[PDB]
Amino acid sequence: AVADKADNAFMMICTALVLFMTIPGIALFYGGLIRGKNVLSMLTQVTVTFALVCILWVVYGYSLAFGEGNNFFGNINWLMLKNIELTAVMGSIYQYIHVAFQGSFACITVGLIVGALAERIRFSAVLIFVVVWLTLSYIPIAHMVWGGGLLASHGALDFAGGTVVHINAAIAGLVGAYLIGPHNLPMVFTGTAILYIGWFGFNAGSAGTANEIAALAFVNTVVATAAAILGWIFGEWALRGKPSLLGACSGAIAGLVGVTPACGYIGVGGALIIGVVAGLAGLWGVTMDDPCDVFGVHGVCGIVGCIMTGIFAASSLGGVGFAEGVTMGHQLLVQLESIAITIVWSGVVAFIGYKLADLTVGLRVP
Amino acid sequence: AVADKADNAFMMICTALVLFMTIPGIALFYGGLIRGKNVLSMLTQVTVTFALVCILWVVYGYSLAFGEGNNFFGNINWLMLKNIELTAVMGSIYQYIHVAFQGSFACITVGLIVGALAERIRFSAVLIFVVVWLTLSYIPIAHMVWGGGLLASHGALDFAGGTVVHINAAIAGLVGAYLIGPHNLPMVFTGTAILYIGWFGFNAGSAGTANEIAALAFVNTVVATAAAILGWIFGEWALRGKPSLLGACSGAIAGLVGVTPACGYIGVGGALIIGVVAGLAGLWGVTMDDPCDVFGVHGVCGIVGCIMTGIFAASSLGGVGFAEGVTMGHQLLVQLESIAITIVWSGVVAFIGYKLADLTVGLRVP
Amino acid sequence: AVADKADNAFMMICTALVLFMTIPGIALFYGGLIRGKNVLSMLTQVTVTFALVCILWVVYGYSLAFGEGNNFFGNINWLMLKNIELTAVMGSIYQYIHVAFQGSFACITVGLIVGALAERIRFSAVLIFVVVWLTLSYIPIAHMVWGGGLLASHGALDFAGGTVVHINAAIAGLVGAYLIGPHNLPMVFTGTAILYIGWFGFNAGSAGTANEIAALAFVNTVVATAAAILGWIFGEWALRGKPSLLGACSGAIAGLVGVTPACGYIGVGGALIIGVVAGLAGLWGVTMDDPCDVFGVHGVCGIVGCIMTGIFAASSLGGVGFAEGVTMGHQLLVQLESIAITIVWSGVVAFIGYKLADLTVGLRVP
Repeated sequence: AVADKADNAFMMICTALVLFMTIPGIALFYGGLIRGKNVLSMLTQVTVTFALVCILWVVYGYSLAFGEGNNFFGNINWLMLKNIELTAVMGSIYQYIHVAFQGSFACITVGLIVGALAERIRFSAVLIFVVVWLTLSYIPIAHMVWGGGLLASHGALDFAGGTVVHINAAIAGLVGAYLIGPHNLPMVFTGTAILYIGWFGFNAGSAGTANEIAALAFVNTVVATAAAILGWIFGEWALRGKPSLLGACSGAIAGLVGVTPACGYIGVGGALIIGVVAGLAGLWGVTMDDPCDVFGVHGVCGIVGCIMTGIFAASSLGGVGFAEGVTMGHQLLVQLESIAITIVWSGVVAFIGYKLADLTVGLRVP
Repeated sequence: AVADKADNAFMMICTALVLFMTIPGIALFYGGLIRGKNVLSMLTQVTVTFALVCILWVVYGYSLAFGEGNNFFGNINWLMLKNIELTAVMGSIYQYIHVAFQGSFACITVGLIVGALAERIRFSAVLIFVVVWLTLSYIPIAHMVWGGGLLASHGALDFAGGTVVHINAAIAGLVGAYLIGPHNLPMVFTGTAILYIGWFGFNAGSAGTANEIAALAFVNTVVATAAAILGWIFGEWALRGKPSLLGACSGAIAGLVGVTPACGYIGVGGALIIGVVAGLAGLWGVTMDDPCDVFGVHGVCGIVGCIMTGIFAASSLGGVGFAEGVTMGHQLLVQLESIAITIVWSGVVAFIGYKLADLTVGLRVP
Repeated sequence: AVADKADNAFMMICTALVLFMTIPGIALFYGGLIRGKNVLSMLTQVTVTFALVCILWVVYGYSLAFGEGNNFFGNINWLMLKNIELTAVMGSIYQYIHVAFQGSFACITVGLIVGALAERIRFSAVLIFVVVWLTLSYIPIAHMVWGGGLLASHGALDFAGGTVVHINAAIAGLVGAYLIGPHNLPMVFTGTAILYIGWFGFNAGSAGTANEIAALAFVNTVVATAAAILGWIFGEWALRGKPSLLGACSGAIAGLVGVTPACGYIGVGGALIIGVVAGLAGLWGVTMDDPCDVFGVHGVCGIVGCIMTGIFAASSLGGVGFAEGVTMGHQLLVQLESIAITIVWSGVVAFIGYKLADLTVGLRVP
């Protein structure tokens, strides 16, 4: 295996783009949603847990997520990237770029949880939760889906992390909101816009190469986001009598989340439909407690996107086609099972992480 | 034709960069220029018409702009990108990337109009105008210049859209301001800075490849922007006795607009001269009604850049050279004719789009 | 020598990223640190001196920095990029891209000085200082380190500009603060986040190619930044009893500065250690007059990073290995000598630039 420098270049820039999604995208997103007096402490928690994730990732996280082991975790042979030759190749890129790309996914997933709950949670408590949860939820689920583990080995389809990122974080957020118990819309908009732009590295980069699947993922991201903005805004216009900015921004996130598992597997007709459905699903979600509506958008649209990936991957619907020997009904069942496993896995581990913080330092911010 | 993955990578990142120019660049630019109480509604209109453009682009816009047809429009054989193989190659990149790149140009052009006028226009009215105007002005002009139509076939020079983007939008904006009848400078600056960075994807990406013409376009963008900042600020310092931030930011946009048609055709000596002249032209423009000075900068500097492309493309002036058999005088005439056609075409269609909104929903915001 | 289009693409995007660091990164960083009433004038000075640097760079700066001459400066054979064929290749990229990449380093270095002092300095005075200082400090030091001059020829290690950018600017800033005599933390955070993302083009781009050294520089940037955030925040938590946002952001800059000279030469274990030490060094620095703590972070962490590059480059410590015939003790001595030369060179020239402004227009803002 030799590294292709074009893919190297692509994947380094895509990594910078996914890092951009956390620092400052999600921070500004939540920054505009929470009360003014809580913004500074939230930005600090997002910055510091971000740093924590990057360090834990390189120390053991990448090895346990991406090393070969069992169905659930990898190994500890790549501690501090030991035994990874600088010139080692993973896919068509230097493995070091693969480390950085996959790490940036860990970052945004944790950022999604921490930004939503930072307002409510004690600082030392969130550090404890991130350690437990990254280690016991993010790493194994990443392994199961993208490290050749359980879900992958059953053919689960999840191009860029409807399960690993979105449902995983949504449930952890809901569990936290439950245990624990917009001031600036131009900032919300700015954070959303940065998330949007970053999400091209997230979705297109998940191809691992600057090929036609990256191209397809890129075009589907544009399409599903636009469709979800319009779906949300129409639903809002039909219901409230007027569109709002928060609605437009929420619609955009909804489409982005919806298309995340699907983007490299579906055609543009499917991205449009997933977009519309995700935007309206998101609107339904937030209408029907959910901290900064993390689940209403990431959770509901994550589930919707994962299921619809099992439909719209079909050749007959413009997608790339199911794997050899797989029917739509079989794929749908695998998508459903993948979503169920992710919900229970993340829920149990988040519960454990939050309880441990609470038993040691106390959860609620003094 | 085989896709080069280096060009694939380059052009996907350049597309993300041009998308960045609208979401959030132009939105923050206008956001800082208009009254505080109008900002939210403007951001909503920019976000939603952006979404609309992306959807119309993939549904029929790309096909009608880039399909082969006549001198004025393409065809409807690529509706929803039907009959475009995923592995289809356009130039040296996957055609799907070409769709996304060209679409992002449609977005920023509409963003330039909608951001300037959102404050004044009814929401449903702007949706109507965007449909009419994208379909009947943007698409045909894109076709004429970049889809092998009228202007291209006469050898018009317009590397990145002095006519298609800048003059097109400026006139539509002026027509709207006429029919219809800075609060936050750090936001203006931030929007300008984002437009600047995005504009590297806009200008250098227009080469379609990461070659020496992309390199040249990139260097000319840096140079013409810097020269226009200094030209504007000196003119302002000579006139008002002091430079201002809005002046510096306007100077930057002026240079960027000026160099847009020229950047891949001229040498750095020419970029410097175009820069200075565009900055001083911009300053003159805004000095001598023009909504958020859209025309004073995009219109005047667009015309100036298009004309000066017909001079500075000459080999003798450091440019790449006129096409075979073309003299400077002949090229100048083609540039002038291209500008005239674009002004009248955009003006008539914007008038039609605004009148239709006004006859159906009413133009002015209740 | 033929240009590799993958490296072309990479290096054009990296240049856009470094430009992003100034426009708007450092401007927003300082914008949030200085009093509200000084922000507009500071943003104007950053924008205009940025433009000035870009123009001086293309006119003579690139030629005098990167042309072949003596140990201290290049030549004037590339005035306005004359005698540089468009298809000329430097390393594995078109030389025009090398011009733009190196120019963007000049920009951020000047931005670091001007942003810190703009509040205090007369506008015409800063223009004078930038001309003198770019020409007589930045250019020769760039030449000595990266243009085959004195420091390079003695084997100084400085991957991305611990000396050329960070120490150079810190000293110029200290000299200015001496001669001359946070309002918005979400803005500080946003500027820091943009600096962070841009810094991937800065560090990884300094490889000049999308190879395994770019990959290594990229991963070390993530690691050293995260380690420095944690180092600073722990030191702050140990001292003040609580972490702060300004602390977290300062920690990030500290790590980024620290790893700058080292990132392409060290392993991830070394990046972690440099990170921690840089964060704690930065915290010590700002604790023990220093305009917007430019030296406390850029100066102290620059020195720390340059020294630690002479340790952590060793094969035995996970680095790439010292050059043939070089021991750790010899390398350390060269690092120390490089830092001393840079401090004295920049100090003397900044003194001269500030005195000349002061004798002609007066330094202090009326």
